[PDB]
Amino acid sequence: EVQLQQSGPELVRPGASMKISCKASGYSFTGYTMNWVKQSHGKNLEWIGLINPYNGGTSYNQKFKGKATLTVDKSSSTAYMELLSLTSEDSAVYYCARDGDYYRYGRYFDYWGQGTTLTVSSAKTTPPSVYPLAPGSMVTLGCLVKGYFPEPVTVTWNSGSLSSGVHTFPAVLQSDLYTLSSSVTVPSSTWPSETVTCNVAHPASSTKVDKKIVP
Amino acid sequence: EVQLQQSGPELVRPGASMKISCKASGYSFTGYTMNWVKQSHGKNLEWIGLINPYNGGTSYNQKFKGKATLTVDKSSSTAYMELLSLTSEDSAVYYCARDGDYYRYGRYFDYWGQGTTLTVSSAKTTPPSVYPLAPSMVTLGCLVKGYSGVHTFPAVLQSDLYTLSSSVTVPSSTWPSETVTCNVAHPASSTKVDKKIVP
Amino acid sequence: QAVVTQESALTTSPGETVTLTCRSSTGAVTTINFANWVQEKPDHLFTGLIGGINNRAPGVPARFSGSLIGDKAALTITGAQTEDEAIYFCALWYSNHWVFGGGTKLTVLGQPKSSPSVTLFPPSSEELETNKATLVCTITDFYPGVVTVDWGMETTQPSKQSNNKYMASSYLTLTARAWEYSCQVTHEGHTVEKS
Amino acid sequence: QAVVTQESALTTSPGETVTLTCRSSTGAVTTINFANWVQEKPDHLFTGLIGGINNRAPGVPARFSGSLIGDKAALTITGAQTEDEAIYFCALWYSNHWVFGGGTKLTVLGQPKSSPSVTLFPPSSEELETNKATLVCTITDFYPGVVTVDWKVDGTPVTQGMETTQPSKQSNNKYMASSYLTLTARAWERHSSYSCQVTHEGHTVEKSLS
Amino acid sequence: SDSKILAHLFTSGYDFRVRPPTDNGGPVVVSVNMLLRTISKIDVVNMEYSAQLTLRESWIDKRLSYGVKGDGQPDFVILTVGHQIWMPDTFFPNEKQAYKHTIDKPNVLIRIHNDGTVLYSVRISLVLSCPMYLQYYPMDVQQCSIDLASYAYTTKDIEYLWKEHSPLQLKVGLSSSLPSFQLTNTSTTYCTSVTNTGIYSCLRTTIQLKREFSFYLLQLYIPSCMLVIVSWVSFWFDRTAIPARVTLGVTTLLTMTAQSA
Amino acid sequence: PDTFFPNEKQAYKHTIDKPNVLIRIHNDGTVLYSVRISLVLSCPMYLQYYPMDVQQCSIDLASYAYTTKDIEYLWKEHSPLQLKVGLSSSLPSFQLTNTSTTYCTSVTNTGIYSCLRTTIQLKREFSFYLLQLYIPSCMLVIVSWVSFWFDRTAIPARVTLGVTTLLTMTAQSA
Amino acid sequence: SDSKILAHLFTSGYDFRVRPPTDNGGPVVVSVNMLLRTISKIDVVNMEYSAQLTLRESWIDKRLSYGVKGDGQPDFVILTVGHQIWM
Ligand SMILES: CC[C@H](C)[C@H]1O[C@]2(CC[C@@H]1C)C[C@@H]1C[C@@H](C/C=C(\C)[C@@H](O[C@H]3C[C@H](OC)[C@@H](O[C@H]4C[C@H](OC)[C@@H](O)[C@H](C)O4)[C@H](C)O3)[C@@H](C)/C=C/C=C3\CO[C@@H]4[C@H](O)C(C)=C[C@@H](C(=O)O1)[C@]34O)O2
Ligand SMILES: CC[C@H](C)[C@H]1O[C@]2(CC[C@@H]1C)C[C@@H]1C[C@@H](C/C=C(\C)[C@@H](O[C@H]3C[C@H](OC)[C@@H](O[C@H]4C[C@H](OC)[C@@H](O)[C@H](C)O4)[C@H](C)O3)[C@@H](C)/C=C/C=C3\CO[C@@H]4[C@H](O)C(C)=C[C@@H](C(=O)O1)[C@]34O)O2
Ligand SMILES: C=C(C)[C@@H]1[C@H]2OC(=O)[C@@H]1[C@]1(O)C[C@H]3O[C@]34C(=O)O[C@H]2[C@]14C
Ligand SMILES: *[C@@H]1O[C@H](CO)[C@@H](O)[C@H](O)[C@H]1NC(C)=O
Repeated sequence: EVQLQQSGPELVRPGASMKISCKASGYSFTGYTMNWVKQSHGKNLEWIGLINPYNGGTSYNQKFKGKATLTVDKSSSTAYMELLSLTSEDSAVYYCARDGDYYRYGRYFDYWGQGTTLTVSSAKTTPPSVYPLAPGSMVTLGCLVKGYFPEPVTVTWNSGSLSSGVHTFPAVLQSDLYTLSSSVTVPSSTWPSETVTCNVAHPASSTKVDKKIVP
Repeated sequence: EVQLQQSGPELVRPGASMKISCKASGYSFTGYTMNWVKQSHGKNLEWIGLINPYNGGTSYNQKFKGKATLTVDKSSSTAYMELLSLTSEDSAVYYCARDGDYYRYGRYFDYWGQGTTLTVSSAKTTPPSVYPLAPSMVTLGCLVKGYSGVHTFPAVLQSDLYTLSSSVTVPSSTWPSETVTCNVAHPASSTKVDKKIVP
Repeated sequence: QAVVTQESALTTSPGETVTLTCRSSTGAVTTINFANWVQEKPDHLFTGLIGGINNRAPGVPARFSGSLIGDKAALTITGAQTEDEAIYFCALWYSNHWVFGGGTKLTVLGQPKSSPSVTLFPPSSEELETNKATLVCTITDFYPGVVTVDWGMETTQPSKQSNNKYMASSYLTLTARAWEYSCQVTHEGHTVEKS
Repeated sequence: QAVVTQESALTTSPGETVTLTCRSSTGAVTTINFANWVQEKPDHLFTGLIGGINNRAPGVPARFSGSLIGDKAALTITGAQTEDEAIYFCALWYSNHWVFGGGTKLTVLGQPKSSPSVTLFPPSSEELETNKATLVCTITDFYPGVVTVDWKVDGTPVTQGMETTQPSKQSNNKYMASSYLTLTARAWERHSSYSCQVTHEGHTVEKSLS
Repeated sequence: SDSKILAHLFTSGYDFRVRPPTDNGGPVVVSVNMLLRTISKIDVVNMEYSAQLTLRESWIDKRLSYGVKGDGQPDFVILTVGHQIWMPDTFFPNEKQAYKHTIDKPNVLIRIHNDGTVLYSVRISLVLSCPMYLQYYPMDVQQCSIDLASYAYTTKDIEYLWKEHSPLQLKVGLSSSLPSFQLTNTSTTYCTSVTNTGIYSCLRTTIQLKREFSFYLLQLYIPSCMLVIVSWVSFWFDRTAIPARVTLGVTTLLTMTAQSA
Repeated sequence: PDTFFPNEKQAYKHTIDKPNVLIRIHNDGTVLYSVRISLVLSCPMYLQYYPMDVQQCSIDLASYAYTTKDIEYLWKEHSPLQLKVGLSSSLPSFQLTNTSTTYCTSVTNTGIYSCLRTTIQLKREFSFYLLQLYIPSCMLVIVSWVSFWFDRTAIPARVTLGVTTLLTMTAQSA
Repeated sequence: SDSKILAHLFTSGYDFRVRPPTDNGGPVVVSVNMLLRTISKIDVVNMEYSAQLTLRESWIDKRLSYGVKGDGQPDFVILTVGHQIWM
């Protein structure tokens, strides 16, 4: 069986430049050319470029001309990718996908890597600020964990008292700072006659904050 | 012995398109190129086009450019001919004739097929319109229209329908002294009519 | 455009030598016309005789032979046979396609000749009522099977009878108002006419 | 420049035959586009299916098949399976580079459909104090897990300032999603009409605010 | 007519150096047909073979369209001498030697269809390198290929595709001019590759040659059996007359060597 | 006429001093074109009767670009093919017994092209094979017989003959 | 575009016979890459061998610069027939 194992996740500040790897095994490494794909949260899949291990030859997407630099180390069967002048826009998951044909370009994808998650942010460990979400003047309430870093943050309701109807949504990366929100559904008439406190914890900064919902 | 057996007769409505075949046997099929000839009642023999089995290559008569499409199936040793946008003018007998030379064009005809009769018509069943005709021995005539001495002549094609007459010579002493009549039946229309020949 | 011309019909006895000719309208028949000769027996039986440069179909009898007599293609049957009675089409090659002739109906004599019995019928009153008048000029008992009707006309193809004398019918179509006439048949010599 | 277009999402039952399509904006998808099809299982598992001229990746099931139906590339799964439920990206080759589509979320049905529960939250007073105003729109309990969030301030639809999270799976096999429209405190008082309309599998649900 | 149609095309501003335009800016698609005439001199020592073929290329050049719909004009016009036309600068990557035939007039044909479609036909004699594998030498099969690709134009400018129907054809008198082998199978494939100068489109036709056995049966196997069998007829000579035995065994052995050499 | 030789593998025009061509333009517009050409043609041979075989080699001639509507070839009416007197004398190994002049027009995918074909018939000279193959082999087989006249006791002599003639037989064949 | 870029380079006074200019008057530096395709016929009697290779030369000719910084124009232009260049 063939395998493409990529380097681990990386956190780097803007302006810097890091290099992710893709170690191939289970096939004659120098026979299949490698593609690099960028999956960002903001856009679709983008094709960065490709490199022929045997040849050293490269061809980049005009978009990434100067942003990425594909290289290859024949001895260790590893394909590398440099990323220069890293910025907020470079925060994405970078995959490496093999081409299908043996010692020739077939223009079709075989196997991909598990992907490498690159996070680019000039942020320091920053405790979140919890703002309550009440319904405009079965009712739904929510918390807004806004402007924290890095992940993760956990959210409960009444210290676990209510679990049914609890949904903690994914976070979004805005302004170098993450931000999510968690909702909890209860029968309209019970609120606000019952304490509805949400429990937010940011272990990365030892932060623990309670903020009960109120109209 | 070589043989070219073509598909059976076909009846199709105008606007449609059908395809007749020509199965070759008794010779290396892929070695001799095939011609297609159209024999219509209105005109002479016309050369449609030709195809080289081995090559796939074709050359059409400018006249049939777009009307006919010659193809060939090597596996079954069969030559086909498509006819598009069929009309009244396409009603004819289509023959397929082999070229004479072995793996080269000799420009001379070998064997032909028995022919395929294609009828392109858009008229439904119609009862025969019988009209009597009349001027030793007197000859009387009977005319069917738009459908001793018993002479029934071939049937023409007048205005998308058929029309034939019927001569019949008899001693003059049996007319009009005796009733001369002619029976005109038509199985497809289920109509039989009689017309009395009067002087 | 270019048209090929042949004798309407020819007659010959068993053993004699007959010659069919094929004329080009654009000029003299040259070798790059690759004059072809095809035979059509009754019941739609076609077979090639001569063609190409100077080659012949497989099995074509020795009596058949091609040439360029004068400025047209010729097909000469030396020692005509009974079975040689058929319709002969010649085809010329003009640049990139074939053009056929009208064909020649060669008759190898078997029965004494016979003059065509003609009879001209007028349009009945049932037709004049339909507003469409039709004439009929039946031709019975004649040999060989080659007649030429001469009066909107449409004559049928010669077809043998029970006594082996081909027969045919002619149809001159008109309108009732036009109606408000004579048919002449020329057969291998004299001309039988009726009004 | 050149854009590739795919169905937002499709639904099918185990055993049936579904067809995904890939459209080119420059014209008809020809053979020199080398239409590729990629599958993404949950947890970021990508694998190739079809591509190139008419070749396929190693191990790609026989039920998968490519074609050029009409004037766009097609990917036909004949006899859909449970595991076939994933996100399918198609990629076209334009001269010298690849361009991917938006992807199609194929769902192999395992439970009854469920329309989304939409909620719209006005900016907290505690947050307005910092001159910032965040509209939060929550969407829960929907299936199949594909929606389309759209904001509109004072009748007019918004293009920027909006962020919508990807359909996350719930403990009950249904999906959820959140969307934030960002404004300034001085700009949140400047208006009085806000809309967060969520489209799901045809039809639409809207939650306004004033 | 034809001379006038040509004059109309080149009287305007036409540059044979400029690649034909495309609707979406895509590459020029060149369909390729290939007709093998003769496959000869299959050298096993230098591992190469000679072959004469007819290359047939077809692409679209809207600039050259004259009749467009036509239907009033000639379908196509034969391109006469003195009129330059952009052409795919195709070459044969594995060609070691190549000759165009120019006897009397050069053996080329260029047609410009009314819609701008161009047909290019040319006779070419090649000497191609064909790495052979003699593991089963006497009874082996080799696979020889002809590669075809653009030299200067990359994948954004020119793309090769094998004709949809019968991309590779053989002349009838090919196997008869190839006595030593039997052309059993052919294939038509792509060999596009990514180099240091870019990604170049490439076609590859492949013939499969099966070595004829009749020769080796008669010139190697049969005579060796006949030689080994002779060495046995000495087992029937009395053990006292050893000179006879040695003469047989030794002669057959020496001859065995020679034959192998 | 852009004529070429379909079965030519190699061709050279002679250009020594001045190119060896002649073009005449008759008053009526008739053109005569003459040119010396050296060819190397492919000629599939059949060695079923190798020692005493006859091969037929051909020179094909046709237009390359012009189809049947533009150009048509025909062999001259009188003596289309001629041989120089010193042809058979420069051809020692064979005997040019018969020649023929034919047409090979064919229908291809690009159209129908007119084509001529001249054919010479080569009969392999036998004198060589009589002296270098048959005679010496009979002489070799006959030698193997002179061992039937040696006493059955002197088998070394017999073997030496039979074996030597056999080996030599092999060599000759090789 | 490309045809225009080429036209702009050779419409001025350009001499393919003249060596490309240098900043310090130094020599023209030609970088060489070489790709061996096949090495065959290794004759030991005549002590020689055949080999087919791809020669790749690269030098700088400021006279031919059209885009300079470019970043608005195509990175490079394929030189078409009929345009002479010092080599
Ligand atoms: C028979 C082998 C033993 C060892 C005998 O060898 C000898 C004498 C001692 C043994 C008894 C000597 C040997 C000839 C044979 C006798 C053979 C023949 C008279 C002919 O062939 C036979 C057999 C042959 O089928 C083996 C058969 O063809 C069939 C079957 C084949 O498939 C199995 C198939 O392909 C074919 C199409 O149809 C054939 C009809 O008939 C004759 C054709 C043989 C000629 C042999 C040779 C000619 O020049 C060769 C070479 O230059 C050399 C130096 C030695 C010769 C030799 O080797 O001489 C040689 O190789 O006897
Ligand atoms: C005679 C054969 C038996 C086996 C004899 O062989 C040997 C000795 C043992 C046997 C008795 C050995 C043999 C020579 C012959 C003797 C032959 C000659 C002195 C000459 O030829 C004779 C006969 C010849 O007609 C067969 C005749 O020409 C006539 C008739 C021909 O038509 C039937 C016709 O074509 C011709 C035009 O006019 C001629 C005038 O005169 C001499 C010409 C022979 C030379 C032979 C050879 C020269 O190099 C050959 C080869 O490189 C080799 C290795 C062996 C030689 C050989 O084979 O040597 C060889 O083939 O005797
Ligand atoms: C038996 C003997 C001694 C003979 C003698 O002469 C022969 O031909 C016989 C032979 O066996 C065969 C050949 O090997 C030998 C040789 O050349 O001289 C000798 C050898 C040994
Ligand atoms: C030719 O035919 C054989 C039949 O087994 C096949 O294996 C081979 O792949 C085919 N293609 C080529 C390269 O000739």
